[PDB]
Amino acid sequence: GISRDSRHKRSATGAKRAQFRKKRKFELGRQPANTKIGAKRIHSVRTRGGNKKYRALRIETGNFSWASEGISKKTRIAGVVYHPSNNELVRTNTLTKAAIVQIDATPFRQWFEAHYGQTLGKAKIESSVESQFSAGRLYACISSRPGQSGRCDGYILEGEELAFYLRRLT
Amino acid sequence: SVQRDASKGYSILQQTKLFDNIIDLRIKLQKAVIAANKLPLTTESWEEAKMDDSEETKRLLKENEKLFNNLFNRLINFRIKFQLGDHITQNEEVAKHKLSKKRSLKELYQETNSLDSELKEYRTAVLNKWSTKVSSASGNAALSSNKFKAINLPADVQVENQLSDMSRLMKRTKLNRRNITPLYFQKDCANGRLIDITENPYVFDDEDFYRVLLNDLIDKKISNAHNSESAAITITSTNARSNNKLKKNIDTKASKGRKLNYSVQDPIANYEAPITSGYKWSDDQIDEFFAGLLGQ
Amino acid sequence: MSELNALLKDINGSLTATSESLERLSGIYSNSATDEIPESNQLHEHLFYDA
Amino acid sequence: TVQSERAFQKQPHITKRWYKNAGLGFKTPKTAIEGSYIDKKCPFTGLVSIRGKILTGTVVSTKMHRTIVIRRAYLHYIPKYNRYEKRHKNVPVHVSPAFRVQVGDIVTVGQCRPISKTVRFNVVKVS
RNA sequence: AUGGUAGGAUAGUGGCCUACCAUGGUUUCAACGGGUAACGGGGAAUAAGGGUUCGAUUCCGGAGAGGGAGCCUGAGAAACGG
Repeated sequence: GISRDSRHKRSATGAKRAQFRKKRKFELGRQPANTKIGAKRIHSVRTRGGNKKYRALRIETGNFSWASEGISKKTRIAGVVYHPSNNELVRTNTLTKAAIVQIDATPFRQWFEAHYGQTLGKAKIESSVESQFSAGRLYACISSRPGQSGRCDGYILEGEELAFYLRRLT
Repeated sequence: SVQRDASKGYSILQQTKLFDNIIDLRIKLQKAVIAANKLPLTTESWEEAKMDDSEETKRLLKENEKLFNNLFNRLINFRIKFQLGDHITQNEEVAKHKLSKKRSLKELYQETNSLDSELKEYRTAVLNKWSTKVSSASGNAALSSNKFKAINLPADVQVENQLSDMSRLMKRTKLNRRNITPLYFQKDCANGRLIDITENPYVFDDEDFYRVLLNDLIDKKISNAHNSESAAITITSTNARSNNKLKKNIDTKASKGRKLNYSVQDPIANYEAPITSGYKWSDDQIDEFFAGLLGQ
Repeated sequence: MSELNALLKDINGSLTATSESLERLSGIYSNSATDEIPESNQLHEHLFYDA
Repeated sequence: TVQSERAFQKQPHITKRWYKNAGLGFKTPKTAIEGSYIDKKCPFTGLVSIRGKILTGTVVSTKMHRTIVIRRAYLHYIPKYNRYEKRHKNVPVHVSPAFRVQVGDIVTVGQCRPISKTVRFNVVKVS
């Protein structure tokens, strides 16, 4: 029953709520479909006759890229640690767009050994991500909006993307 | 005719440049006008205000009196100098004697009535002359004589017809939109020496025409910022409207409901209506439980 | 710091604010009423031979 | 500096800064194409596209951040009064961080997938 | 309420909504406010081969199916065909 209609607002002057229509089918402000982590669940929603939106209610893995060589595998999720526009969204652990979520990127390491053949100090990458392949808790954002895609996509953070975000972590 | 037309154009702009410079006096005077309205109003409230900071208030009141009397003498002096140079005052000998005389407050009072009366006779001559000048030039005298007499009054006549009603326009200037309360205003009304605050007679906020004047400022300053820059287009004018009303006296959290609202929500009065003594103990042994805690 | 003290200095800061600007304004008006025209308007003397 | 919020911003661009040609006879200033501000809502090096309606007018207010108010006006001809009368309707437009815009400053504005409910136009050229 | 960015939602721009910021925007060229059986306006439409300017043509101002509340399918719709 949420409204997305434009006539509900006040004018640039601030006109006093002229009350022309009530709600119709066309301005159907849908519910906020906040997700969480867990076993994958899909809702199919029919809008505009033939457009099938995909509501992601629970999701467990994602396709996250690493831009320095341009590759992306399937990684199991761990948990969100920061979101820019909200803070209780993190405590809820609901994955929206641009949320900074932990993963255990073991097949990223397995690809790294299958492409280079050298252990990670237990052609090169900068030192601040060597702090947590030993921890095995790699940070990644969310690229796609999961509420209509029915998919979880992101990229691993790269260079200054850490150096601005652990600054915002602490 | 080219040199005679546009020599007046130098006279227009120099009068318009001098027009803008006097509004700079009108800009810089408002902090005195605002703080004067928060002064104590009665004779007795001045004395109680002089008790708290008695030595500090006495030098500043003498400093206020010296700076006001200095500013009052020179402004009469400039008004005498302006009316002589713009041939408003026909008596140069009387006006030149007033410039060299050290005047008290009452003599500056009486000379104000002298310069305003000479301006009044100059005004009714000018306003009747120029309203006749535009009506003959526009050609509407031969087309609008018999139908719209109530609207086509002369500009001098349109002035004095609004000067029939001093009463309503004096109800305008008591409108306290600023919510300014003078010192010991609450004590003086309670003592009978003097509540809808929206009309307050002892409060003198002439902001209504001054906001019109500041609207007249931004209309004339835009037209006079053509070449490089004028005196003050919007600096300390719209801000002067703001800080007297505390820029907007609004809170963003109270807007969104992100701040708590201490107002009655009119549907939710009495559905979950209260009960009897719902404490199954007699509440004084729980006071012992609250004094001597079973965790403390 | 009493409230009356803050009001009197607020008037005092505004009184000298109008005190210096009318010196500039009467300085402009004296230069526009006497024939000692400054260098910014020397062209008015050159344009009009009947000054 | 440019980084002043809780999230890094960069346009996906459908050279590290893709130049986009406006059309309608326009060209970027060199400050815009070699800048450092990101500003995806700016009509150049951003996802928004400039097209359609154009108008020119005078900036009347520039008091606050990244949008400005343009006074455009005309001596409007009332037919019954037989009078050209000046009428201004100050519309708010977006300003990009490529043009140090003050009041006055005749400019050109055009529609940019209108941003927030009154910002319908966007600056493209100063003079 | 005005913008900034982010997120949600939308078929989609969007303060539409939310988060956190900056405080602003419209005006004497009239912002806001009092009058209208606005069965009155609209070239909406041929005309009336002289009924003074129209006899006539139509768009027209909305809500609803006993009443609030929510849901449902269809390129159509918050249906009087649930």
